[PDB]
Amino acid sequence: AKVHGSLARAGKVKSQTPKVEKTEKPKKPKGRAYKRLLYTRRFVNVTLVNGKRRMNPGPS
Amino acid sequence: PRAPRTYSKTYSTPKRPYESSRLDAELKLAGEFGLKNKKEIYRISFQLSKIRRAARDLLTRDEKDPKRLFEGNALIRRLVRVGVLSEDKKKLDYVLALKVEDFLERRLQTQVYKLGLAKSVHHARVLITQRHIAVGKQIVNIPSFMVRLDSEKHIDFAPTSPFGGARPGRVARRNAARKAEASGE
Amino acid sequence: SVGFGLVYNSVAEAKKFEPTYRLVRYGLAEKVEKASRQQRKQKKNRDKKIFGTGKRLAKKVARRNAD
Amino acid sequence: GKGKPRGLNSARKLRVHRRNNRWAENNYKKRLLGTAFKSSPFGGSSHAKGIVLEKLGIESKQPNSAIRKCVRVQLIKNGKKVTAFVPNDGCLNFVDENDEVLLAGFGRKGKAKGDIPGVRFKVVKVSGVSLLALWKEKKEKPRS
RNA sequence: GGAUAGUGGCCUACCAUGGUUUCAACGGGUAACGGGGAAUAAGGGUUCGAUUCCGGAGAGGGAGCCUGAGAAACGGCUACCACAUCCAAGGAAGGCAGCAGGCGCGCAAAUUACCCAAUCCUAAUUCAGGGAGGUAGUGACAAUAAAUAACGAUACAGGGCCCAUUCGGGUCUUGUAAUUGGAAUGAGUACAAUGUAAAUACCUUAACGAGGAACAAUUGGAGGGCAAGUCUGGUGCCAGCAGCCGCGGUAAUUCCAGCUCCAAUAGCGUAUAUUAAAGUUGUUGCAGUUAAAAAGCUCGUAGUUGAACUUUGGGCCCGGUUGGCCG
RNA sequence: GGACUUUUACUUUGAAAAAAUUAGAGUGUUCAAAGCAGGCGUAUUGCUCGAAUAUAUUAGCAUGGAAUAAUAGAAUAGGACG
Ligand SMILES: [Mg+2]
Ligand SMILES: [Mg+2]
Ligand SMILES: [Mg+2]
Ligand SMILES: [Mg+2]
Ligand SMILES: [Mg+2]
Ligand SMILES: [Mg+2]
Ligand SMILES: [Mg+2]
Ligand SMILES: [Mg+2]
Ligand SMILES: [Mg+2]
Ligand SMILES: [Mg+2]
Ligand SMILES: [Mg+2]
Ligand SMILES: [Mg+2]
Ligand SMILES: [Mg+2]
Ligand SMILES: [Mg+2]
Ligand SMILES: [Mg+2]
Ligand SMILES: [Mg+2]
Ligand SMILES: [Mg+2]
Ligand SMILES: [Mg+2]
Ligand SMILES: [Mg+2]
Ligand SMILES: [Mg+2]
Ligand SMILES: [Mg+2]
Ligand SMILES: [Mg+2]
Ligand SMILES: [Mg+2]
Ligand SMILES: [Mg+2]
Ligand SMILES: [Mg+2]
Ligand SMILES: [Mg+2]
Repeated sequence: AKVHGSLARAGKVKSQTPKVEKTEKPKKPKGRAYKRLLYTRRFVNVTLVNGKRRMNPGPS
Repeated sequence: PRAPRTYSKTYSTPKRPYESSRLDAELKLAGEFGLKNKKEIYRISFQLSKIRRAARDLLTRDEKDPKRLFEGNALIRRLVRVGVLSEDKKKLDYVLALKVEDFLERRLQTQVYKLGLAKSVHHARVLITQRHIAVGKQIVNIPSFMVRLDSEKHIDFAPTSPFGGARPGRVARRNAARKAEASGE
Repeated sequence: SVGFGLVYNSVAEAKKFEPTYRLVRYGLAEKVEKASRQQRKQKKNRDKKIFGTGKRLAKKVARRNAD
Repeated sequence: GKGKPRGLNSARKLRVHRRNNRWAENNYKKRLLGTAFKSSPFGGSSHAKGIVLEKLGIESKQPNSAIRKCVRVQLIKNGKKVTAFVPNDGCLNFVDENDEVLLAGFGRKGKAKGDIPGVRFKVVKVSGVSLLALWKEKKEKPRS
């Protein structure tokens, strides 16, 4: 099978994807505190039971 | 040419890495007892894993076997002495049963919380590592200290720090230095 | 604070049974400081290349300074 | 009893016979024939560091269609020539001919990876840096 | 008999024809020092051990030997081979698989520092010597403990719950909050004393030291296996992904990003090896009519295996160790 | 002490046995990995528990067992006893 095909496009898509900088955000707690943030979010106060439960929902 | 400085590790890691039931179950232990890691659960279930093993091994020997008696009673008295094993169930088919939370309920993390003194197990952490809350006059800053059930009466604040008197501490003693300067001379 | 301590049945008893760094710490002995430990080693090795006193060797090199 | 001799004194036959059939195990054979040390581009080593000869676009296998952008490398402890893939969009612009790359395996136990035919390796570092760092931004290719 | 410290084909002389082997001799390979041991946890096993202790071997390669109680010594000598330094060209010197340190090799590994204070060793010897050894430096080899925050108040929203003819908020807090509030602490910095041979750190502890601009956690992943989006933007079988199955040819749940989310977290990814999963090496324990696999057939040596039968039954004594009912 | 004794396999118990490792007891190194310490008064003149135990097999040795499985014995009697 062909071994000498074109190299010209190396890096194509990554070069031409429109830049988006990160957006400055709340600092997340580290270690134990983050686990607490997960506990209260997952169980204590819950959120939504719609049909069962979701974690990374979009528009629903 | 030396003696090898020896060691061993304290934790085992779960076989199946992604199990929704076990990840649900684990986080709930960190939520209740104030853990920072899944490793702190891994550590304990590894301790339990071998205790069950030793108890499994002894239980197969004949009753009133010399070894079964010496090591079986010793394991028991140690689990009583910390307070994991109940005084009635002292004959070790319970040590064969047991479970993880019985060990977790015995942590100085939790016992500083259990009778007052903390109110939110997370506040129990911050106090422990911060050199408040001794046992004797001896300060202990490790949340995992495992209250030994006869040192339980003795968990108060320390002869140092606030809450145990003999100083406010620098944050407060900085604010006392803005009152006698701005409003004073 | 948990230490360890000695008390000697005389003062001149202490000075002879005590380490010579301890008396230094206290002020009951001077620290006579010498050449670096690897400096002395080199001085020994330089001293090995000579046989005899070594002032007798100086004169035969005072003849070298002519020839 | 179908086969295996059950007698109490048949140990010798039992180990001899098992010693024999271990050679049908692919791994036991490979490890005892020393195929690691004998064949194979690496010496049996974890990685190996060669030098880039040419740059190849490799035509991918079906039912894919693509150009896989590898490098021909001559292993420095060997002289054995090896073709190796350059992962992660771009990164062919990160190498150059005569540049000094460090190659690792593909994690198939020999065995070419994807639609990429013949390629048993991948680049890890170039000019002593690591393509990863270069690909993100964390480091810059050295001067020469 | 000679030689040895001494036994012995150790060697010599004379004599004989012996010695080993399918129960695998002999030979070959070993990316082979052996052992105590290490990794893997149903058991049985499989794999590994250069390497902190024991034993053996070596000092660039071979051989030889002086000294000596002890060496076939190498930080002893002599020779040859290979390296290799100085020079006034006549000659002379060298042996780091000691501690560092340099080259080289490579995927792969640290200071040309301090000390005999401890541990012990040697000498003529309490003293001296000791890169043995200890001290510090370099040091995400591995192993241990585990900070990155904690608590009130308030503005609504609740969810409770008594009542509901109907405003509803009121006390028991569930918590999402774009103003708030005073608390705490070592991470650092540092008097001091401790520490130490002298230092350094740790443990102690004056003076300092947290509000989002930190003193700001990472690393991978988010179609399946496999825990977490069918969001938005880009590309358009290209660029890339993808361990395996598979994604990309214009609304991509796999690429390139943004947001959000998952797992593990001072660590996490990749490569290589090995172990479990593997009853895919099967003694425990595999399979062979048609999926891999019964030799065309019988004989047959080694090997493995090999029917049944020979004091069985009865009587008494002795004294032990649990456990019962009482103590 | 004299005079003689068919050979074994298996199994039991025990001795001979390095330490570190491993299994494991005791001890609150503040927890822990560790370590082998330490714990008590009259803390002005000492008192005191420790520093276990287990594995350690194949071979050799020592002891008990006599099932299972081998082996040998008396037929040209060149038998056994005395
Ligand atoms: Mg074959
Ligand atoms: Mg396919
Ligand atoms: Mg080519
Ligand atoms: Mg080479
Ligand atoms: Mg002879
Ligand atoms: Mg070798
Ligand atoms: Mg080996
Ligand atoms: Mg070894
Ligand atoms: Mg071996
Ligand atoms: Mg080697
Ligand atoms: Mg050399
Ligand atoms: Mg030769
Ligand atoms: Mg020599
Ligand atoms: Mg040398
Ligand atoms: Mg020597
Ligand atoms: Mg001349
Ligand atoms: Mg390294
Ligand atoms: Mg802050
Ligand atoms: Mg990320
Ligand atoms: Mg899923
Ligand atoms: Mg679009
Ligand atoms: Mg994406
Ligand atoms: Mg069996
Ligand atoms: Mg099969
Ligand atoms: Mg067939
Ligand atoms: Mg029979």
